[PDB]
Amino acid sequence: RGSHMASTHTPKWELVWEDNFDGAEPDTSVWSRIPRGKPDWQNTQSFDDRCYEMRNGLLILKGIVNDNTEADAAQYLTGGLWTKDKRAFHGGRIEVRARLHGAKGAWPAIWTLPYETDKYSWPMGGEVDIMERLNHDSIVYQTVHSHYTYTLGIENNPKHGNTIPINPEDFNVYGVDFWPDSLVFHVNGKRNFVYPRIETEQEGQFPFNIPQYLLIDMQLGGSWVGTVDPADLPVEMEVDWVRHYQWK
Repeated sequence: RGSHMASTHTPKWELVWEDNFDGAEPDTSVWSRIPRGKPDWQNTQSFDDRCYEMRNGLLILKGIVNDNTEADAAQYLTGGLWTKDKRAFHGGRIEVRARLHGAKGAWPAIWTLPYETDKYSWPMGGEVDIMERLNHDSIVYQTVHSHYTYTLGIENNPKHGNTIPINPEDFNVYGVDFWPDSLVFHVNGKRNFVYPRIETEQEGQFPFNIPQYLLIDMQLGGSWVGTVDPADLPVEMEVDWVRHYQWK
């Protein structure tokens, strides 16, 4: 350009955006607290300050026993942030570094949904689970959901999810790479599994190459994780950073 060339280089992973959770609070131009909703994951989501902490340059999202008598009160309250309406991810590599804590009924998640919420439905628009950790497991699930996996029921051809062990007491790096023909899931730089775009008679098998928003949120209870043991509360997940790369 201006002073030096088509800067011709071997393409590589380039850091295009990061959040190191440096401030007194989540950057309000990127993050919002997740509101209450009906699905098992969104049951507990709360604006309560007791669900959120910045500590030691770490983001802290907590699951706690609720003390609301009100007849329409969640038994448990969880903290979550999302980039909905604030930051879109256009494929590339999304990585989150986080430390988890065992608790019966806890299933903290890191995941993405279509950014364009007035343009895509669930599950036809797709869902990418970068991390789900159940209970006290020393493994995490990485998973995709779509029209194809969920509405048509085709979960195993190709395999829509896989588990991989973690260091459960340590920080681990949860990652997904978006390509035109495939998603590739990583924990600490180890490949978990590939979700391929296949030739198929049906539709909705690979809706993922669309702008994404990122959700990071504590979750308590549901049919998948099983019952909560309040004795294991309060519980936290600690987030060191989010990094977004592009191959260029």
